[PDB]
Amino acid sequence: MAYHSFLVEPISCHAWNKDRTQIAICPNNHEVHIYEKSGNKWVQVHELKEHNGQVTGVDWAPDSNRIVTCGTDRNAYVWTLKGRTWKPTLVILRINRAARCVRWAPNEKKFAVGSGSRVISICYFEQENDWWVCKHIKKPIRSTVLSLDWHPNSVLLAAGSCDFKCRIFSAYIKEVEERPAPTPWGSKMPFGELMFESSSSCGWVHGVCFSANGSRVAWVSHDSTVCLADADKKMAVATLASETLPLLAVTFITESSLVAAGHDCFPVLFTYDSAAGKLSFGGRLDVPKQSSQRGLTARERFQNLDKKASSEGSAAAGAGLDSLHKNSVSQISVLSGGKAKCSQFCTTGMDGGMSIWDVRSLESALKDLKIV
Amino acid sequence: MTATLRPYLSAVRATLQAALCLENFSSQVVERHNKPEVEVRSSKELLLQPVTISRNEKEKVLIEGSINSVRVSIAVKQADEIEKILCHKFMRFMMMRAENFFILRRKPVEGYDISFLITNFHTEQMYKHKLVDFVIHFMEEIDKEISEMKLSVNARARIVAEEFLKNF
Amino acid sequence: MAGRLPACVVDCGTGYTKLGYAGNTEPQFIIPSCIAIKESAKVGDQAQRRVMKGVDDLDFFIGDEAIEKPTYATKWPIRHGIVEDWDLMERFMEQVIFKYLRAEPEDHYFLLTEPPLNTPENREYTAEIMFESFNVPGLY
Amino acid sequence: MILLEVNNRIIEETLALKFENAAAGNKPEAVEVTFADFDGVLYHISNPNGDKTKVMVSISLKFYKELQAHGADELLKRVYGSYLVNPESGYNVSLLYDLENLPASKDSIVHQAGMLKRNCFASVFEKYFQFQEEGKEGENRAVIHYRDDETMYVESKKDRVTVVFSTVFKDDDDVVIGKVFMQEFKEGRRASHTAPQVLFSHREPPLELKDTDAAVGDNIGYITFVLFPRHTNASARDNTINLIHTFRDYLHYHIKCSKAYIHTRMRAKTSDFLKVLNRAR
Amino acid sequence: TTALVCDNGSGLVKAGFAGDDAPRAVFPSIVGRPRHQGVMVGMGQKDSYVGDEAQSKRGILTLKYPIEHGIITNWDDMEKIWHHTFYNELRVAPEEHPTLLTEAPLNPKANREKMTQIMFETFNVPAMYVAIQAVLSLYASGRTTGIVLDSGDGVTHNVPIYEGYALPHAIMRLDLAGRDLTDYLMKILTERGYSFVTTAEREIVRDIKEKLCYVALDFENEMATAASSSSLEKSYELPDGQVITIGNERFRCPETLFQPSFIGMESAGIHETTYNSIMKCDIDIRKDLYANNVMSGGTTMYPGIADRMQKEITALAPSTMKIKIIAPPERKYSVWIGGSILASLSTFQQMWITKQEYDEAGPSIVHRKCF
Amino acid sequence: GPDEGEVDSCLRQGNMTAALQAALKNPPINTKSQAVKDRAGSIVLKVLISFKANDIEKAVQSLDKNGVDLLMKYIYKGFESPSDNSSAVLLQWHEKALAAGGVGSIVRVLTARKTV
Repeated sequence: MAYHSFLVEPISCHAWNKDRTQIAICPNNHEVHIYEKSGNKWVQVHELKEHNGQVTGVDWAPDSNRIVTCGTDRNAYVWTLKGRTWKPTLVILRINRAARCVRWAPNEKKFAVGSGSRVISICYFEQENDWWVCKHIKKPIRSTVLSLDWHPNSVLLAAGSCDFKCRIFSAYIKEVEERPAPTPWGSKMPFGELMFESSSSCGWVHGVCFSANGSRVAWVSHDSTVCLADADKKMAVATLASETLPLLAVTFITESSLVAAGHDCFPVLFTYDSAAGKLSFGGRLDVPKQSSQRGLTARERFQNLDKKASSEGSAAAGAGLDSLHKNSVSQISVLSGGKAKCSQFCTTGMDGGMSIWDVRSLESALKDLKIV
Repeated sequence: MTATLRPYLSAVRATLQAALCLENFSSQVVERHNKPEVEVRSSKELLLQPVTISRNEKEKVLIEGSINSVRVSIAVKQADEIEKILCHKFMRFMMMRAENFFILRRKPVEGYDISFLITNFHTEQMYKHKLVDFVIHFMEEIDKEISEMKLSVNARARIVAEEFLKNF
Repeated sequence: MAGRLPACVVDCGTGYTKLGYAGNTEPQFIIPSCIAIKESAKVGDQAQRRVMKGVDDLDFFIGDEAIEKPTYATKWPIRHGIVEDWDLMERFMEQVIFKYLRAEPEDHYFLLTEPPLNTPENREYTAEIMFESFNVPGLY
Repeated sequence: MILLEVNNRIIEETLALKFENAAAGNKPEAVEVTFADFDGVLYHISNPNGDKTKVMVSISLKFYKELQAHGADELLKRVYGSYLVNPESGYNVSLLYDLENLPASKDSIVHQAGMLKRNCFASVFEKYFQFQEEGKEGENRAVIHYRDDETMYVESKKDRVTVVFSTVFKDDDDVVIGKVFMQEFKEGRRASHTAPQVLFSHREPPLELKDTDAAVGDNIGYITFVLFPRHTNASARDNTINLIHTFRDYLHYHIKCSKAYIHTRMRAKTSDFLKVLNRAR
Repeated sequence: TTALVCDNGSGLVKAGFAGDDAPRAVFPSIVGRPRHQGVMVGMGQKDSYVGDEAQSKRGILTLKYPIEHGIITNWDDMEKIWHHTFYNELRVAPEEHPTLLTEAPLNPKANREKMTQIMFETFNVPAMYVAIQAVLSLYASGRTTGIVLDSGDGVTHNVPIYEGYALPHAIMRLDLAGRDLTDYLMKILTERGYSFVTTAEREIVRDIKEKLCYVALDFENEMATAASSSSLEKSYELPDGQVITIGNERFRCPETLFQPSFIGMESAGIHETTYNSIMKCDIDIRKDLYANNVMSGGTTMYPGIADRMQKEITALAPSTMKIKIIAPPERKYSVWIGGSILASLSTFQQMWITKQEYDEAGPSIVHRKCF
Repeated sequence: GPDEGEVDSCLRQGNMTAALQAALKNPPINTKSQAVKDRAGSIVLKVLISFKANDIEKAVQSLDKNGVDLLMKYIYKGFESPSDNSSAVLLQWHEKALAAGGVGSIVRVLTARKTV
């Protein structure tokens, strides 16, 4: 539908209040300002610096307005809007070097973590610490986390790892929780325990996503496998890999269809039923925000006496990609109507612009799944 | 035209489409200061395959890839001293100008004739696929320039009596 | 100690060069580091490229007498932001040695001079030249 | 510009200054000299006889032993034995310009005395001239080893005066020129419509002296040089001797002059690729 | 896949591969280089514009086709054009594929070394041999035996063959080409009163001529006719919007083949000059030869010349025997196609010098103490 | 591992499509010995050098996606080894294999844990 870069930030991540208004960002280096949806304009709203480890992910609990901040320092905190600014409120961990990603136990109980230090620093709040504290899954794990997904019952967890082996786990903490419901994958559910695995060490698992209720789960590696486990097919599994350029992201948008995106910058559809290994695509989804009438012959002349990239090609219509797809696209999300009835969706890029998109033109089908 | 060069470099650019991978991570057990990752590769499953690719029988490429940084090296049919040492008056001349373009694995590496050091930084620095659509093919054009120096140098052979005797 | 002939000094000054000969007691010479070439830029007619064949197309003179030369711009391979014409400094010194001094650098030995703040590349590319062009037996 | 003289820039100007000084009666400063030229020279100069009013040039070469064997001495006893002189030790011979050896017209000798190098060569070349003029084959060849990774001799025949050569090739990048461009001399003179015989020979010295195809299919230049009397007249002669007393030595210097030069093209070229390299953007 | 077959000669280049139906690599065997101060200096142009680009720019350029002691002498200007072939026509290396080269009769000594020096040290071919172009024509005809004319843009030759055994004393090589015509032809513009007449218009002269010229049917009838008519005069556009209307010259100057004598030149006229081949030939065959008269070239595509030269020749000849004169459609273009198709008789290769022979002695393996 | 006599039977019988499906049969993936792998690579490369350009696409269309992926592992296996201009015939094979598999067949060779 629509786009603009009000200023050209390398938007390395994005996050919000649940009304998708105040855009927080991972910036260049260690320098954040939050901007906001000024109608559809974008205008500065905050300056943040005191999580000094650049930025990585966050988990902005978006109702309660609690950005658990992460990155290359243990000055990692719930940033909360203190009315004045988003400002730190410390977490204690036993990770080292960094935190890449962080993840509320969905009922906001606590969060899960991905360390610069092989580990899940399972972190839990203490009023007594005035802050969080942690305990550690240094083993039976071997290496650390890039992506995270709690199963909806919120004490049950999935992750994508630099330990590769596509494993399902439990991480209950006695001093904040009680152990979860008999998980069909595996139901030994204390701290640090392993429910199930798919033998896939097949690339470092890079995206993890439950279906609309998590009855099945998808995965992808950055080595660009695309994969699943389904419990009701009796702990069944599936795997595939794409044709196209290597993955930035994937999400379910139902229990049977998913959106994927890679270094091709355009999104592509995926589709499925319940035929175990029958992973299937659905083709490219977007249409460009450009048309062929672009040009300015005077500057084309001036800078054909000078010669910087001065032999033309439609690669340049996407600053090298074509499709207006730039130096690169950098993220995707649904705006509204959700993983069932989406009304709008959006994407970020190295260009620093908001973009929002043509959804319901593709609404043109009914029902899913087949027990195969 | 040498038309299987089209299969050749279309398949290069199909590899450089399958595997335009290079993107960053810093640390998880050892320090954040991103390395010559292709040199310092400890272990396989995180990374791209090590590879080599003949054009014929003397000619081939090496490519080797950490998930974030890459080698290339490329091999040529030519083998006379009159092919080599003469163009190596240039490949001497070349290497300080590598310091003016920053991605050579700056030597005329044997078994091949050259090598390259490539990294994710570049993916964030300016542009997209016009880059590799330049690079991979520019790399042929700088070979076609050997034909340019060829008649040049052979005409320096045509300097010879064309001075000394032709003085009279 | 010698090749066939012993060492000598040139002090390679960034105004004037200075030198003398084996057995003397002075610099016999302290002299303009200068050379004159037409750079009046009307690059025209009968065109040709990519062919280093026998020439009718060079117009150049070196040393103190090159200061008199008209349209010939008497440049100076002294070091003064101009540095790059270490390219010409070879051909220049080849004149000096073989044609002003009228000497033989593969038979003598040598000592030559540099500033403290010197970078490597400009010397070291000339080292192939020192030992393949000038092919000296020894120098520093 | 690339030219030379047989008298030396270094010497003539300094000693004509010493003789401007001798005319003035001026007092010394400490000169001594040794250096080299083409043909393997050890030049020398000095304050000889210790005192305030003498200069001496001297010279030494190994193959003087092959040369004093020949009657070079008599022309030189004219041109330079006009002056009053004696050999120094370690040198073959020396010129004492005692400042009391200087004439009224002090300039007039300076050029001649400086040009002496080639003129000593010419003082013996005249014998092969005289052998050709007397109608004589094979006469009294001057086999000299001026060089030795090389060879030469001077000889005579009734029609034509002669020299012959050898020189060992070091690199094939040289040979690929050697066995080509002189065959566009030995078959190419229309635009240079003068030359005597010169036969560069990638393998072949002539037959009274060595014998032909004495190299590795191309790896030794047995060059040869033979004169039509449109040279062996008392004139066209001299021009040509001058070239020859430098030729291949001077040439193999010009090689490097031209080696250097290509880097103009290469500067341009390599700079061009530095331009071209941007265009990935 | 391939082995390399070319009209490497005069006129246009007219090359292709072995076995093709047509030459295809085609542009003038002449090239130009800017005659100018490049006043927009740094406008990104290389120092030459080549045949078709030479023509696209011919007001800009100096050009070469050297002394009539050959067709050319600094053949090392086709130096450039070797690359203009290899890349700018082809994008390939000769060094890959067995090569069919060609050269003329009677080339003075140095040719074949000086050539092969390049052809193997530089063009590095696997192996090669060099042809003479006459019978290439008969291959296309499917013949071996008769009299073959060449007149072209390099040269002329007149060639009796008998399944081989071609006559060293009655084959007649000659310097002549359409190349030469224009020096008389263009002096006429001051008769035309044109105060405006240059070097570069020679190509338009040649144009108008190639568009509208013919050789006069019985020239004094034509001269009386030009003295009494101007339907002769035919119109021709010129590049600013002009036309010129001209056309008695259009067959007047087309007499010079019978009259080299026009420049005071002591040469006989064409067929009379040519007859001497036959006069030196065997006498017995001169019956049978009436059916064996093979004629071709770009220079051969004019009107009126055919019947003229027949009757002209007939002024030399007896009657007595059955004529066939033999000059095909596209005879001008044809020769490369016959020589292309030879390579199908793979036997044609076996003659080949390889680069080894050329290396080992040198091309002293094959040059010109060799016959 | 593949069978030499089985492949030569199809190859000599003009069953080039069967020679291909046979030469791809039972790959040495599980063997850590490189020698047994290089025997299979020589079997396959002998078939690949033996084909006709026109016949390649008929044979490639007979393979399933796993056969095309395995074939890419073998084409890669070929390409490590310059000789006889093998890489030229291999480039023509690749063009068909790429047309059949798509670029995901390249990706999957670049992901493999063990291989031919």
